[PDB]
Amino acid sequence: CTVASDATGYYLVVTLAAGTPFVSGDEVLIKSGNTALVGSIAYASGAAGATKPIYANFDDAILTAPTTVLVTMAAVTTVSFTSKADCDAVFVFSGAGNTTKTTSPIASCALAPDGLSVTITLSSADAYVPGDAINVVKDQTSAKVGGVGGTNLVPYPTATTISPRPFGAKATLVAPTSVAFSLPAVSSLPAATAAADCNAAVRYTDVAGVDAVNPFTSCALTPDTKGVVLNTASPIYKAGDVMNIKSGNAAVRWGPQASGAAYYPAAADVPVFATVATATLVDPSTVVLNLPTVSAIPDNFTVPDCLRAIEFKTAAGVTKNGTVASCMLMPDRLGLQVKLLSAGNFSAGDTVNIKPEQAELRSSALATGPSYVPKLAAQVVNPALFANANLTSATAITVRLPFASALATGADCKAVLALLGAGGVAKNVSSCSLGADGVTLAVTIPAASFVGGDVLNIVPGQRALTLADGTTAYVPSKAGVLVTPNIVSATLTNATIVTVALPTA
Amino acid sequence: NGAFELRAAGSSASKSSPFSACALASNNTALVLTLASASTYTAGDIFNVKSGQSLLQVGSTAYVPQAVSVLPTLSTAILVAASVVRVGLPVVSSIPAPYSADDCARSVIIAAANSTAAKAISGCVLSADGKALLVTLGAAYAAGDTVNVRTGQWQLRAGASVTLGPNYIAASTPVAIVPGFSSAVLTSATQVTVQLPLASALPATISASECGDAFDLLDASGTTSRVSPWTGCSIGSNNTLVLNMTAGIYVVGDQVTPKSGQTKLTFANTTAYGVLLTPINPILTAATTAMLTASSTIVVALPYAANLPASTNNGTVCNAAFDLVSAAGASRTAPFSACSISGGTTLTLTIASTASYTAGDRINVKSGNSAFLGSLSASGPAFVHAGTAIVITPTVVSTALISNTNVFVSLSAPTSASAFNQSICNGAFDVSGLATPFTNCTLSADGTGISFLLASAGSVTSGVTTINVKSSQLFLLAAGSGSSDSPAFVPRGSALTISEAKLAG
Repeated sequence: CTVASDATGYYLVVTLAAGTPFVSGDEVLIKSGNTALVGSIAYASGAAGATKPIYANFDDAILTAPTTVLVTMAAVTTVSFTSKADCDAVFVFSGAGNTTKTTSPIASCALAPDGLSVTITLSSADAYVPGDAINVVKDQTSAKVGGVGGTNLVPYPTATTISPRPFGAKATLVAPTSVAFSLPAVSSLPAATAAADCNAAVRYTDVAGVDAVNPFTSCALTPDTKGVVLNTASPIYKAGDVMNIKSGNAAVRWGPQASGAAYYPAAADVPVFATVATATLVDPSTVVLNLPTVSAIPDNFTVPDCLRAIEFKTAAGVTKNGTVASCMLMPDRLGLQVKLLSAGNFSAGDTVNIKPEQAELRSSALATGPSYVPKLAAQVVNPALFANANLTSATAITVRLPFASALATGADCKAVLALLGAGGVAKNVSSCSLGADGVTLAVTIPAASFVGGDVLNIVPGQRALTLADGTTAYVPSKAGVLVTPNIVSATLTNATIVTVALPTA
Repeated sequence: NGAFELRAAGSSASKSSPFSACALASNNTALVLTLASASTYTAGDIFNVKSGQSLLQVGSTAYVPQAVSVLPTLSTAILVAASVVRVGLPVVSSIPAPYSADDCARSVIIAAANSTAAKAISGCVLSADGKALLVTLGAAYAAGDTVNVRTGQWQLRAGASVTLGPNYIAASTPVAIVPGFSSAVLTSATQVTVQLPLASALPATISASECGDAFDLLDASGTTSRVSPWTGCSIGSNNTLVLNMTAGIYVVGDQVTPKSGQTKLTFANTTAYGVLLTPINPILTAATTAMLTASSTIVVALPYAANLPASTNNGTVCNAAFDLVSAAGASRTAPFSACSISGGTTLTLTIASTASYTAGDRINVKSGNSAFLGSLSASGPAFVHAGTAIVITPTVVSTALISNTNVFVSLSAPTSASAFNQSICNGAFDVSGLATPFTNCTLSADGTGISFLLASAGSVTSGVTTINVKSSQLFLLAAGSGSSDSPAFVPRGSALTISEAKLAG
């Protein structure tokens, strides 16, 4: 046994063996011969003050639902609940910091058949303010431990917080190395978060059922602040993974950091599911769905079956009907190529996502791997840079992007455009600009750095180049462009021989 | 269990004692692991062998751990209707929402006897509980037709949702199709009719002891079967089978089925139907009695137990289950606006204001009944009956002593015909103080009351005497248009006490 201290004083935390629970009417007395428990020195024994009868409190209190609180009891209880008056007779609510609420939040109570848990339903979901507690009232004569003739419950020197679970928790896979995990309300984390706090809060497991141990380097907050995002250095995902909050949570909380309550672990573990992370339109009639794992398609993939597993949709949100000509799964098993009827079935900004409850696209196998699942927000169709790029001059290249586009002002060109030579060796760029027509883009390469044969591409992680809507951004292409030569002019040299200004060797 | 195991996806511990009797078969190649009689599978179960075992030996080596995933297969197949096939499944299953007749033809084959060619199908739909699948045959049934699951089929997955579970695969031996019971209806106290999409054969010189040896009788849950056999079993018109039962050998909710592997009958002398547990739909047998207790209400004494939604019903519920059939056979509209069952054996209805009663009516269960169940349970075998209806018989309602020299009685229906003669004065009523209490009697204008002159003034003792209708009397008959619709009056449940009508003060 161990001693812990708080405002009310110093307490002894004694334990019973799992085979002998507590019974009403028992008493605790200091045993003759004690030597371990000391104040200044050891405890005497045999005085009338050493013996004290034991009286009951409640085991726990949890928020199982948006308006449901389950209070487990330290023994089988004989209570009669019939009306809101009875609930207020036994249970008194309160707030964080010992403060007092003006009105009661309770509506009705209900005792379990076995007398070991009482549900508590609130009037509304706005009544449970974060950090609220529960307790028993001074000399309440209703609840009993030991039948009608037993001994009542008693107030406890301190109020007991209500621990919220993440009901409705679904864990999905956004990238090869990142996972989301949503929560039932506005949550929070400590300001100075480190990997120790991250891995103390969440848990990861593989198909076999063995603990993964410390994968999470960092974690953060969702834009709607209703979930946590967890990242890893390298991909580990498999089919059959699960996730949950651990049993020592002290970081993820309901409401303000300084006053909230840390989440409990969910009742059931939440298997991980793959989605669409990016949609790179690689050519005017072909859309490649970037994938975060090894994927498997129907043994034969027809137009009807592929149309059970996508949703093309205009910027405003109107589904488009005639798109699919065929769908073929890629060699690397990390992409899906859906060919189009014509170059027109894609307009600027259009978006893609998975259709729910489909059985075609799955994780590593068409038999047992879970299928993909829809994304909370549909995915944007990034246009890869594959349009014509014709060398206008030894220092300036021209790119005829096919769609209406706008470009950031004052952005550093080094984070937008790049040039690739033989072997993938990148080369520096000096400046860059966008024309008034909204399509033509000029790249100011360093003088003489380009040699006939090199291909232009787009810097990974760029965010300066975007379509007209200003929210869709370009991305690199597999081969860029085999930039072609354009002659400048020829000069009046002499009457029979003329020299032509060929741009490059 | 000390060498093998069966673990769920993500389970940190193996299932405890899952194997009841492990065995070997074939050329020492078929490890037939007998499970519990009521075991349970879990989606994507994993088999393996514990580390360092020695029970199963091979050469001088021993099997070392390597885990596999279990996959399901079919369990049974019946022909329920002329063109419907009820394939059983071992665990819950599902098909992907829109599911054409092409997909079913893609993932199941029915081939002729000693053949491997396909037979077409019109369509398929899952069952309500999901453990069965129903197939519409596109051609006539011939004994020997077999069904199997097509290799490479993936749309049929165990588990409640398709996006998580294995896929059925072909069994080495296709599941032979045999027919079975379509339905069955109670026809009397000691009979039942059964419907088959077949022909059939009789056991020549039948014997009493053999009918039971073929078929069986089941209790509510389908666990226990009744002991004694029944008296007969034969064949009838519309490809039917008759099972005349022993007296009192029925219990509410009981099912009926042939026994596993029976060969007492053979369609086309070459194939017989297998086991299927079949409810029995009860009806208002000849034990049901009806009475018109008042000019606006009825009472019916249910022979068995029943139940209705809630306990008060609005008008449409009673209308949708019950009928007021004229004495001619036609059906009247909205006779009832409120009915109820009290005690699960007494049914009281109430003719609505817009409705009214006519002599010779009858109460019969509605065709297409869907709310009046033949069990005390909310889910049970409903009544379905369109044959003989119950008579309904009126009685007296109220009685009062007009003066010390007159008695008065009121009726629940008119008798305004001219048939009234003096014999009704002393023949249709009984007073328990005199054999012939009256001397004269006269009707009212509307036929809803009679005034009797007594034999001796004051012989009625107000508050004590009792007046009630004689049993099996034939003098007083309802006001019908003919002999077919003039039911005779009958006694009340409790005799009425005559109270003098006078100014109290």
